[PDB]
Amino acid sequence: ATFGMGDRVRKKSGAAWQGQIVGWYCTNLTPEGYAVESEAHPGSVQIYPVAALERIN
Amino acid sequence: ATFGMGDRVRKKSGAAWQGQIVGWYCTNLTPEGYAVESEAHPGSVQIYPVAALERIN
Amino acid sequence: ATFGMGDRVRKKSGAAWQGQIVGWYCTNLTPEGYAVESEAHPGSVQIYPVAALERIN
Amino acid sequence: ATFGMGDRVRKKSGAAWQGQIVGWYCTNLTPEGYAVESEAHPGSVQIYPVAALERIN
Repeated sequence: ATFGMGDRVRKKSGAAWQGQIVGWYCTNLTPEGYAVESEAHPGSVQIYPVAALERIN
Repeated sequence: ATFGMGDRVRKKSGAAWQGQIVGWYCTNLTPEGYAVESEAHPGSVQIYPVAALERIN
Repeated sequence: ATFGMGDRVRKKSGAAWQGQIVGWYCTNLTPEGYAVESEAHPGSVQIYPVAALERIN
Repeated sequence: ATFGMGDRVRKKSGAAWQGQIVGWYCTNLTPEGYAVESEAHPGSVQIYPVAALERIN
């Protein structure tokens, strides 16, 4: 896995999103995906493919 | 309609979300729903029933 | 507008989705977007840019 | 965990959703959540709290 639980990540491009890794998913379309809880909006989680995300400090 | 385009709203409870009304939807489950663009995460939009949202200054 | 309320649409590519137009949204990232209620999963709605969708019979 | 990868589940109420468990997430709001890939709409995944889902054959 590219990321681990608790890593701070953001969307690289397009629609913005930033916060902590809180889970994972795997489909044929998205064989490595992550759930990210917004640091701005507690409790709201969105899922993205790994290629859409980057780790930040 | 309870809200109009550009109103600043937030989720009342549970998962947080805050930003501008940017659209509308209507289903039998949700006969009055709104699309809200996050003010923290430009470009990210989430849809909610009217009962889940409140207008703020 | 490309689509109207009640049009049957689908995602063109990638993640699948199919059902009726039930609303609209507009942001700078997505100046023409639509809400689509799944015909398979009543009550579940997802929003997409117009370029991601096609009308079907 | 209540569910495992590959279990067939559905939403119990409200907005419908049905398909296979494809991942997991954990937040304070949702300490046990699951990602479910629709069986009707390949590639589309939605996340829900465990209490919202039930396993089916």
